[PDB]
Amino acid sequence: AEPQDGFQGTRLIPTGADFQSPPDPFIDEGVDEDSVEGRKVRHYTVNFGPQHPAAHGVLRLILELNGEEIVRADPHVGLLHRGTEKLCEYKTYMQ
Amino acid sequence: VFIIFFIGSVAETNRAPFDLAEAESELVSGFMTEHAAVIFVFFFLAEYGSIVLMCILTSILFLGGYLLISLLDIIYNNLLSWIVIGKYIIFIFPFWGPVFIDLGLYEIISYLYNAPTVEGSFYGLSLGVKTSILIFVFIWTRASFPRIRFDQLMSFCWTVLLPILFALIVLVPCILYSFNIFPVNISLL
Ligand SMILES: CCCCCCCCCCCCO[C@@H]1O[C@H](CO)[C@@H](O[C@H]2O[C@H](CO)[C@@H](O)[C@H](O)[C@H]2O)[C@H](O)[C@H]1O
Repeated sequence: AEPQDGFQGTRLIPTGADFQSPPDPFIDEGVDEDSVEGRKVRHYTVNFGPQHPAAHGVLRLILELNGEEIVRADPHVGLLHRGTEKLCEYKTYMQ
Repeated sequence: VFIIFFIGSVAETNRAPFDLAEAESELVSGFMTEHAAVIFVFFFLAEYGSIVLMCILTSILFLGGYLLISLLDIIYNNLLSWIVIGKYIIFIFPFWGPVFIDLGLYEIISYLYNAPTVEGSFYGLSLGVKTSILIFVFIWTRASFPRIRFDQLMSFCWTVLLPILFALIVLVPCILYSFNIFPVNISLL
């Protein structure tokens, strides 16, 4: 009886991590010490954009770099979100 | 060796298609900081003057320098009917008896050819025509190719070009010894 049964938290929503299943062990394809292997490396972030061409006008993608290579790429969009899908509800179809 | 030098001379000037390293600065500037080559014409006159200078030196070394291929040698070989009357007949199939004016033209033309101003002029128009042709080939190169990544230009220099050059450093003096063609290193010429 949502939302009433959810007031006391008597039910938990079955997340995808509940239905995770171990891979089959048989046909499955592919620590701390004085060595420098255990050593960690710092990464630095880089703010890419806006580039000169018109199409990529509002791209603010933040990259994490290990040296030269990209570790993780996080695009921040919304810089040209103008609310089209809402304004369309207050207009006729032709409008 | 000339082609390697010209390609090396574009990469040395930081010119496109070898400019991707300095190109990527404008793409990561961000929303807080900016460049410094802004109001300065210095690093632009330093850049254009290094391109012109890499064109003159490229001409000094591989093209003639200021050497014009002189046609006055060709006319000597072809012409054989020297005439003291000023006719200047030529022993050629399209030849005839010219009417060049001894009093008006030949006396004047001969003097102007030996002038210190005229001969210097042609020596510099030759070097200028040759530098300009190479200035064209730099501009044509920038308009013809995309950019090369920094690792790829580094591979070009270190694993293609320099190996070939060191191979030619062995071979060239070996041939100059084999054909008795080592020049004298005293002041001649
Ligand atoms: C091997 C024999 C060589 C004989 C000739 C040697 C000439 C040396 C002249 C050096 C003069 C400065 O050299 C020149 O400097 C300018 C400014 O820093 C650089 O130019 C730099 O700034 C300009 C903007 O102002 C950019 O467009 C350019 O992409 C960038 O690299 C050139 O890349 C460099 O070639």
